[PDB]
Amino acid sequence: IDLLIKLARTMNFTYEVHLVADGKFGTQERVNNSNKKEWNGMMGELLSG
Amino acid sequence: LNVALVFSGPAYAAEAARLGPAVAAAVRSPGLDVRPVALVLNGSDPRSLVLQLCDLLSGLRVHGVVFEDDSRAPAVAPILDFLSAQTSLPIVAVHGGAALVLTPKEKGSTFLQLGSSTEQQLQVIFEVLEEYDWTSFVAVTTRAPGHRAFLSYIEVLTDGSLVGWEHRGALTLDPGVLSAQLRSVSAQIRLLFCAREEAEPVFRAAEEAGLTGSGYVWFMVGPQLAGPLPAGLFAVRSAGWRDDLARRVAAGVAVVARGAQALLRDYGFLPELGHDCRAQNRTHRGESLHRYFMNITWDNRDYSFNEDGFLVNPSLVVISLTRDRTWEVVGSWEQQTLRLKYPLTQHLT
Amino acid sequence: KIVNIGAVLSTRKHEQMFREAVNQANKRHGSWKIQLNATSVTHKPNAIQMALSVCEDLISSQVYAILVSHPPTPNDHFTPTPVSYTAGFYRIPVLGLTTRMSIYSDKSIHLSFLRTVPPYSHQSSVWFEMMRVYSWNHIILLVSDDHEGRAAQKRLETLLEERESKAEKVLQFDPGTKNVTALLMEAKELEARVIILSASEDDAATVYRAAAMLNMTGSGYVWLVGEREISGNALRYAPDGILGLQLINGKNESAHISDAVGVVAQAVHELLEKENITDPPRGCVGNTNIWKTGPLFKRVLMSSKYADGVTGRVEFNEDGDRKFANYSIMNLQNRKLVQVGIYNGTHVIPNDRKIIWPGGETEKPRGYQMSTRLKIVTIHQEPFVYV
Ligand SMILES: *[C@@H]1O[C@H](CO)[C@@H](O)[C@H](O)[C@H]1NC(C)=O
Ligand SMILES: *[C@@H]1O[C@H](CO)[C@@H](O)[C@H](O)[C@H]1NC(C)=O
Repeated sequence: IDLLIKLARTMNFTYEVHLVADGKFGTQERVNNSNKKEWNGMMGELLSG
Repeated sequence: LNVALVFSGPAYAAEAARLGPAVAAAVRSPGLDVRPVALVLNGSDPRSLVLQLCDLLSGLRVHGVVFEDDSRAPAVAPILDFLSAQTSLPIVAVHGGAALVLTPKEKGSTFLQLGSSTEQQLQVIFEVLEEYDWTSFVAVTTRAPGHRAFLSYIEVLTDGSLVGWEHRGALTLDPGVLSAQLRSVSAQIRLLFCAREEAEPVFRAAEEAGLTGSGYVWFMVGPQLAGPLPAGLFAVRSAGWRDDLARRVAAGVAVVARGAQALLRDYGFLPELGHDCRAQNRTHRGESLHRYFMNITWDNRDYSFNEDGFLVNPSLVVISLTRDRTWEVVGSWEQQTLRLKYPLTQHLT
Repeated sequence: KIVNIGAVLSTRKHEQMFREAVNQANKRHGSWKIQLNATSVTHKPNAIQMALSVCEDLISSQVYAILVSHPPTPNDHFTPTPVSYTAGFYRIPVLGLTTRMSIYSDKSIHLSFLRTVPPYSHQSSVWFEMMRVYSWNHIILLVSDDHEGRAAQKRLETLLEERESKAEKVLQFDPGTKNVTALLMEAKELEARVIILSASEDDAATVYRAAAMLNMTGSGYVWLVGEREISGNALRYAPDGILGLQLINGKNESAHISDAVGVVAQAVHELLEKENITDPPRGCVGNTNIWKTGPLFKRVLMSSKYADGVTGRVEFNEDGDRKFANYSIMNLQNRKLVQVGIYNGTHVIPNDRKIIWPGGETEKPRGYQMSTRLKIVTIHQEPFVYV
């Protein structure tokens, strides 16, 4: 977070943080659906929107 | 209820009347009365098909029609689907020519099918493949009418497991020299997806290449019903030939009868809008039977037809082929197990 | 000797020019064996004979092919359906005229089919070059959920993966639109300013009115609009800067009639083969046989040029693709629609008179907006991010 402040000042972007819904970094999983297009964790929300 | 049973082919002329009383005796459910009418179609000509069906649909006011056959003529299935669109009367087929796979379902139609989806049959193959432990294999498909490789991409989604599987894709074969391309084969386990009508020249091209003996096995799985070919052949049947096809007439009339029996007990009414072919020149009125078949239990088995309208868990059958041009069925298939017969110079122990 | 053809249309005046054309196109072939007859028939809107008249008269005449045209009746994928099943039942090739529907594009249901007019599905490529030639990026699309809708997307992404210029959002709505405002709310904060709408003509009226009080049809809003959603009630209540396509050969078939007769006349020259030339089955009374030389001459049908007629770019491709066609991009100015330019295999932008955009700005509104507000995710990891 101490790094994030330095970036925000240099470039003028504001922000609001919020932690991850479920505490997992992110991988690909599929048991009853398409093998790809299944990103959970941080890799999910960044891709979703 | 004025239920109708029809047949195509003069061979069913004698059994059309015989199955009449059998349907009444076999089907016995509370609150429902069965009134079958025996019919025989005059061949498979188009204009009689609409004339005979609609005139019976108008003169006799049939309430639901079930058709069955043993031929190899799937042409009339969409047409039967086509006329049923403007009447909202559900139609269910049993087996034979006009009962193969169909997709998609036409708008405003309830043409139920007693068939097996291509993906479901392919899934059964891999269960057989692991039992015999044939890890290295390649499938072969050709450019054939009414074919799409999209339904064959279920294999790419599968095969991700702790045992691992190998593939080489497939090589297309033109209808019209074929030995110059089919040589790109490495494993005896080969899966075929092509038209049955043009398969015979395809078999001849492969047979002259030495891919006929027990060293190289052949798979014949798909809408290629047959009940010069090599030895060691396997196919999927879904009890098409067995399971008393002379008795299924009582089975097919039963499931549709339960549809109105359940609808009446869920919504008491008599919505006979489709009493006449040309009662109203419009296609905006529907009696909404597509919302049914969520729970169909009979013969200690589930017959819940999906949106696609095929048996979700049918009694698929694996069959073999004796070298002496003899058809045979090996092993058996059930819900989720594969109880099968025969489970277990360069071949040394 | 004599070859019969199917010429079902919806106008008794059109069938007159067939007789003189066949009595003219015969001399083009040289009349080695050309004694062809028109043999036209008129269809009826009623649904009883549409399953009967298909083989009541046509197959009794020993026809080799049939021509079907869209009647001026306000219907789609309705009239060319009966011929699709009947012709395929006998494996008879069937070609459509002004058949502008996307469901006539799969060979599974219609084994044999053709058309000399491209359908609405293929105009998606024309959108790509326009946004490419205008240096547009970060685009979104609003599509209904139906047969066209699935066919709407699937063509679009294939042309974008080479450059990986993926659309920002592909949000879609149901065809049964009724007071949809939440969906349009989502496509507001994403900083696109460019939207591609490809719904039906009725659906445009709802969204146009729904977007009216949302004030999202002002400046900084470029819209890409297909042909079907310009006319009708879509003409009313539309934004000013609507850009919409067209097709010059559309709504007419007289030039198509000459091309249709000529191309099948060319088939006769390559009917002279040592292979069997067996005639199609005769009579609808009863048949269990099909005539197998159909696909034999099919491969040559798309291997033809047939210069002139319609702009002289007649090629054909699988399932009536109709590779070459002029579109003639047009535009809305105030209320009177105008023209900006034409198009072919590669776009042409003559800029006939001018171009306008919502708000009347005389400058291309660059569709983009820098997002000076963005979120950050984080996980609880002890030495780096406490909680
Ligand atoms: C960021 O914005 C402030 C005021 O809005 C401005 O003074 C500053 O120069 C901007 N940052 C840079 C790097 O110019
Ligand atoms: C129209 O066709 C020509 C000839 O192929 C080609 O240059 C382009 O597709 C179009 N013309 C222009 C100037 O873009």
